Amino acid sequence: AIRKKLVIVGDGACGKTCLLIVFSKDQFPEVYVPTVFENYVADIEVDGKQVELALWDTAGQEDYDRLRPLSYPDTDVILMCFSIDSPDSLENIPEKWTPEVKHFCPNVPIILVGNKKDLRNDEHTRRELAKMKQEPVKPEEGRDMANRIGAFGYMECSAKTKDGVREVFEMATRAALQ
Ligand SMILES: Nc1nc2c(ncn2[C@@H]2O[C@H](COP(=O)(O)OP(=O)(O)O)[C@@H](O)[C@H]2O)c(=O)[nH]1
Ligand SMILES: *[C@H]1O[C@H](CO)[C@@H](O)[C@H](O)[C@H]1NC(C)=O
Repeated sequence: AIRKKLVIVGDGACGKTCLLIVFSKDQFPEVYVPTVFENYVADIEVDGKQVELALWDTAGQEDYDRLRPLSYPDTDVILMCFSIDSPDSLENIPEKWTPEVKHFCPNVPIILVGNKKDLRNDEHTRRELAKMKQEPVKPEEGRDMANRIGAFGYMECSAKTKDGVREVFEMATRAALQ
C-alpha cells in the first residue's frame, strides 16, 4: 500500500485546516472527518493509482519554533500556504517557511498554495487591506514566488467554494510519487 506523508505549513489563519477538511470530506466512501490532522490517513486515487496520504497540520504550532519541526521527519510532500487576502502571509513564504522547510525537508517537493482565492474580488477584504496600504495577492505574484522558492508547482484554491482543492492534492500526490 503506497503511503505518502504530507505536511501543511504557513501562517496562522491562512486556511490550512479548512483546506484539509474540504479535501477529506471529498473522499468516497464518505467518512466522518475530525477537526485535527496528524498522520490522518486519507485515501486518494490519482492517475489510476491508490495512494494513502497521511496528513499533518501545523495549525496551532505556527509559533512553536522548536516543537513544530519534530513533525518534519519522513515527509514526502509539503503544502506551503499563504492566503490571497494576506500579503503578509505571502512575504513569510521566503522569510520564514521556505528556509525552514528546506532545512528539515531537503529535496522534498513543495506545492505553493494560495488559499482563499474567493477573497481576491471581495469588496470587504479590499477595504480592510487598503487601511494597511495593501491589496489582495495577484496570481502573478504567486507564480513568481513559486519559481523563486523552487516549488514543484503553484496552485490557487478556495476551501469555501471548493474550487481548485482537488487539483492541489492531485499535484501534491504526483510530486510525492515522483
Ligand atoms: N473566505 C474564505 N475563508 C476561509 C477559507 N479557508 C479558511 N477560511 C477561514 O479562514 C479562517 C482560518 O482558517 P483555518 O483553516 O483554521 O486557518 P489555519 O489557522 O491556517 O488553520 C477561518 O475563519 C476559516 O473559516 C477560504 O477558502 N475562503
Ligand atoms: C468532528 O467534526 C464535527 C464537525 O463536523 C465536530 O463537531 C467534532 O468535534 C469533530 N470530532 C473530532 C474528534 O474531531
